[PDB]
Amino acid sequence: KNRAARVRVAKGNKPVSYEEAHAPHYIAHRKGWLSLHTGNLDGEDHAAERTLEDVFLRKFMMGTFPGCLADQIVLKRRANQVDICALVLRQLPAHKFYFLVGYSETLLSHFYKCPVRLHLQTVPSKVVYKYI
Amino acid sequence: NVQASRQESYTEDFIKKQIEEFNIGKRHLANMMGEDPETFAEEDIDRAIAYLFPSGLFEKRARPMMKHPEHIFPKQRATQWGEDGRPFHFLFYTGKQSYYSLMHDVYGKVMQLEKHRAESRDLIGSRWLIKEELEEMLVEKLSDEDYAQFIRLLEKLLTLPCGPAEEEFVQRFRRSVTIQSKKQLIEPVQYDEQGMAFSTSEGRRKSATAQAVVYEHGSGKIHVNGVDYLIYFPITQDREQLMFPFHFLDRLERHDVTCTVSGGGRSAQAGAIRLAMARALCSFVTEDEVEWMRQAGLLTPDPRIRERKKPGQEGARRKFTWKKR
Amino acid sequence: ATPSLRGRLARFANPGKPILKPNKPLILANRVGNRRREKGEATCITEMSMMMACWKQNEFRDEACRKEIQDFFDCSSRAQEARKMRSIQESLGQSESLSPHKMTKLLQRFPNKSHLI
Amino acid sequence: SRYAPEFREPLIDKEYYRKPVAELTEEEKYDQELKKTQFIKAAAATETSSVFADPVISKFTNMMMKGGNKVLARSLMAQTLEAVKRKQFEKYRAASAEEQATIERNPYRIFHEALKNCEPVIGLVPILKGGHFYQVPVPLADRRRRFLAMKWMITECRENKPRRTLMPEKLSHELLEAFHNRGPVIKRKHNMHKMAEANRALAHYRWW
Amino acid sequence: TLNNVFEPHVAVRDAAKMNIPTVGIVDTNCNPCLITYPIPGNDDSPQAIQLFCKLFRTTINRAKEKRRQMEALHRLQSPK
RNA sequence: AUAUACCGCCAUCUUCAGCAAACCCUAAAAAGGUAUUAAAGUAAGCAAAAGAAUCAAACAUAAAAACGUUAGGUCAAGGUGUAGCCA
RNA sequence: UAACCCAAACUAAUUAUCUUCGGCGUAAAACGUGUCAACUAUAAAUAAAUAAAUAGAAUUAAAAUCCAACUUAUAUGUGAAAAUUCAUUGUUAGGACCUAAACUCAAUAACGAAAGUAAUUCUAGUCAUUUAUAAUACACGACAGCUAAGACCCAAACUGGGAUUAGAUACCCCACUAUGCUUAGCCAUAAACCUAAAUAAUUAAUUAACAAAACUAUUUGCCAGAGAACUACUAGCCAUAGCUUAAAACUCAAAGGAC
Ligand SMILES: [K+]
Ligand SMILES: [Mg+2]
Ligand SMILES: [Mg+2]
Ligand SMILES: [Mg+2]
Ligand SMILES: [Mg+2]
Ligand SMILES: [Mg+2]
Ligand SMILES: [Mg+2]
Ligand SMILES: [Mg+2]
Ligand SMILES: [Mg+2]
Ligand SMILES: [Mg+2]
Ligand SMILES: [Mg+2]
Ligand SMILES: [Mg+2]
Ligand SMILES: [Mg+2]
Ligand SMILES: [Mg+2]
Ligand SMILES: [Mg+2]
Ligand SMILES: [Mg+2]
Ligand SMILES: [Mg+2]
Ligand SMILES: [Mg+2]
Ligand SMILES: [Mg+2]
Ligand SMILES: [Mg+2]
Ligand SMILES: [Mg+2]
Ligand SMILES: [Mg+2]
Repeated sequence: KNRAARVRVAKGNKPVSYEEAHAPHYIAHRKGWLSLHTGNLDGEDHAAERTLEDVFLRKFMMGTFPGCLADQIVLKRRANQVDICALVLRQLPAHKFYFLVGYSETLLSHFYKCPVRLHLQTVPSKVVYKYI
Repeated sequence: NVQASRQESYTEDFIKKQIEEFNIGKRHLANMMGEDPETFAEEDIDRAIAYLFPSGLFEKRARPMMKHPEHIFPKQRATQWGEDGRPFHFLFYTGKQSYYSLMHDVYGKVMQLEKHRAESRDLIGSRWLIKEELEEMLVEKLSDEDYAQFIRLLEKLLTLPCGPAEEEFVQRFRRSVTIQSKKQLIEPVQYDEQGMAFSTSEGRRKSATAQAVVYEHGSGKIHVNGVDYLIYFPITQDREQLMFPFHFLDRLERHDVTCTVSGGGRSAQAGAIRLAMARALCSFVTEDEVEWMRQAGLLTPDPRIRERKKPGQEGARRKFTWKKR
Repeated sequence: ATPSLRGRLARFANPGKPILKPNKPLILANRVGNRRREKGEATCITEMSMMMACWKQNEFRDEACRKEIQDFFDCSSRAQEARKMRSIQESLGQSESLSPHKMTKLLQRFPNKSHLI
Repeated sequence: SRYAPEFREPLIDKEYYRKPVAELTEEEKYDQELKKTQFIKAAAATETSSVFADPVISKFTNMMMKGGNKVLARSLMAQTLEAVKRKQFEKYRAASAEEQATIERNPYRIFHEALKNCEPVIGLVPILKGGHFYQVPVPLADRRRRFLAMKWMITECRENKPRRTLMPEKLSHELLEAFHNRGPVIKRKHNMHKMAEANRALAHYRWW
Repeated sequence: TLNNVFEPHVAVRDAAKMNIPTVGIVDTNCNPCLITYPIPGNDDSPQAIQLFCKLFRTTINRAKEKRRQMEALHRLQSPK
């Protein structure tokens, strides 16, 4: 049996998001890609360096916004600009988000030497695609 | 111990609001695309959403959509009883009020025809509606046994003398079979600078592709890639494959063909030319002959192509030796 | 006439010793048993022997037994069609009688009841 | 298969399509009208309306082919037919007028009648009686009877020949010696019949 | 009151479980014990069933008509 | 050190047709619950199906394949419970 | 460590206090069968004439066996073989024998207390006590077995030979005896079970399961966890490796019935 990235069935009480519900074979069919860069296109270089930055950028955002992430973040690279689009729960006060945005942007712009912007869409609570 | 989200049944006020938001959506989408709201249509909407939200997901159900609420929201079956609680339909307690209400009518029709007392093929090339289509008409779910019984009752109605009312009735449950035109698409007949008539058609066998240019008048001179056919095809079986189209129609030595085949091997290239010549020669033969070609295999593309190899297997079907135990 | 079943079983009514000792209760079931398969008989066995008989005399040379060889084909050719025609038609028709499946469904439309309703 | 089960095998008989409509039996006439609404498999690369195409020889060629080498197998068959035609012309020219009449110089007619002679009519088969297998004489079917004649020919020539002889020279000499019913392949047919004779006792075990 | 296998209709027992009264036509082979208002009579003949169907239809229509008239008379008195 | 504490990622049955939740019925129920000319079963979820992929079409091939079975495989991909070494 | 119970007591060992109106188709239990007493109950005055009860005598159709005539070269036997046999084998409208057993009828259900009993014929013969209820008495009691004398077609423990198997003191093959039969006597045992005592009712006021529906009264018999135990000891007996009668020590926390 295949165990890869499959949220298995319980007794109908496990909420799962759209991203979690779909197994790997639905990638490019029902669900898209969380990161969009040009490094895996044919005749393009620096796939390894873009992929390592993604791993870190995801671990950074989880720790910097602990318990405030409704879904996995979406990374969008255009030219040298990096754009982070994160669904965040409305747990923290509003002013705290302004602090963490200023901090996380400046810190990641001086770490990778690129302009990095954070885009936050706040949800009242996690969106449930289906109960499995 | 059931704790899952219940069906979010859509009330009429809900769908009514979903139609006001959609109507305001169209006016905004029109203003974005610079079009006139009055004439903006469903077709323009689908094109606009595809431009503004490019998605390359293979399944099109998973792509962005701004459709009318009627298309997306399933028709809610209306309440079957009123405020006092009395069901609206006398067959409510059967559990299949619409299936049995229809079977009640057809059984009553049969009785009047049998009591009251020509060719029955008033409609031809038609089929009985499939179970899925019937379910939609009744707005309920049926079993296979329910479908089988409904058809038998409808057949009995046709057997009996039928007035025009019955013919219209049974018509509702007969779907016009869109029998496809399994006939050749004859090519046009162009004219060269010399003024001679000629037709062209493509052919594909395995990975080979050919583009023949048959001429209406000729002495049987076939040139493949600017070479003769005896030179290009040193094997007899490959030449016989080029002979099959003309020999069949007794048209040997009456046409001049110019071929251009690229790709594949010797046998795959002869086969591709055979199909290309058969399809080009259609314009210079009678329709009865074209059917004679189609029914002899000359006009069908061969779908047999090399099958991908499988991981964990020696070949497409060949397996690794099951090791001795 | 069905044999008598009065004073056979061992019961408090019966004064004498029992006659019948059924393995199972004597109550008609609502089904019939699945009829055990029946096979046919060899066809053209006589014609095969005739062909083989001629070979033995003529050192298994088909030149001598040309006529007999053609009779063997003739019988086989007839039987070949007969088995084809009879399986396609007679078996499908089931006109003469009901099968175990068809019989049981009729026996269930008017089932035997050994219990009060 | 890449052909859906609704596809029909092609009919590549030139005369059939050009026959007058009245000459066709209504059963044949019915199929033509039905086929107008059906799908037709493409003809094979070896399927042609040629007047020189013989299915029996085309099948015999495929049974000699090794590893998809159709050119070599077809070449060997062409050399065989030629080797038989050249062997009969020599005999015909070197024969009296009376003898010349009997001599057959058609290689296609020597090939067909040679194979038919080798065909075995009855061969032993394993049949199950009482959960046990017995070797009972059985009537061989048409396809199995034809296959056995060709297989026995291609196997005598392939194996039981000198090292320096070639297949067109062993096959020609075997088709000709089976056109007169005096060859090794005929002896193999006489063994299959001889063995069935010994086991005739178990003939009635057959249930068809 | 019997199904097509000559057994009591399932709704006879299930209607008693729900405490629903039952008016049933019972013949000499049926079980009237659970029928609230048994009507002994022939259930097979078309003339018997047609008579019973007519009686239940005329009875029900009369009762519904009487209710309309009773409501009109009493309602009219309220203004009058 | 322990895969006989596990995660992770798989094998096998298997391209097998089931699985589990909420109910309902039984002269009591350990359990069982189908008959279509229908006799106590019902209506949702997962799997199958459908759909998508191999860039017309079909077919085919891939992929997919629930709950379980084998304390199946892997502490040596990485991580980790408990125990152990720390000149 | 804390809690809980009892408390000038508390725990352990020992002993004692609680005792039949229940059961007997399958869980323990209806005696192999019948008859005669005294009680305890019961209340009617019938029965019998029955197709295979029982005993005796006579009888015989089929199939065997023996002798004889003629006669294949083999006969016999198995899943396959071997062994065995040619003093055989097949036929006999030929002779003798009268050993043993009773096809069809029997899809019948009779008789008898039970055991048991069905080839034919004849003789003898079952029968009335209101009913239930009996041993320490009397009379019976399949099959096997014992004693003496006979019978002997066939079958057949044992035994010998052949085969199978790792072995085969077996299952299969061949030969043959005790024995099955008769005449007396003995033995007294069976899953002697229709696992249901007999008699008179009743069929509603009534499903532990399964089996062959439930259930009342009467009288006797029997049962009281399993194993030890169809045993030990005792007494009776034609029984002597026997039958009936029938414990305890000791062991266990279950055994058992139905599903
Ligand atoms: K018994
Ligand atoms: Mg290969
Ligand atoms: Mg039994
Ligand atoms: Mg009735
Ligand atoms: Mg494991
Ligand atoms: Mg697999
Ligand atoms: Mg597709
Ligand atoms: Mg699928
Ligand atoms: Mg393990
Ligand atoms: Mg291991
Ligand atoms: Mg007992
Ligand atoms: Mg003799
Ligand atoms: Mg005699
Ligand atoms: Mg007398
Ligand atoms: Mg021995
Ligand atoms: Mg003796
Ligand atoms: Mg004796
Ligand atoms: Mg005893
Ligand atoms: Mg007895
Ligand atoms: Mg004893
Ligand atoms: Mg004793
Ligand atoms: Mg003693």
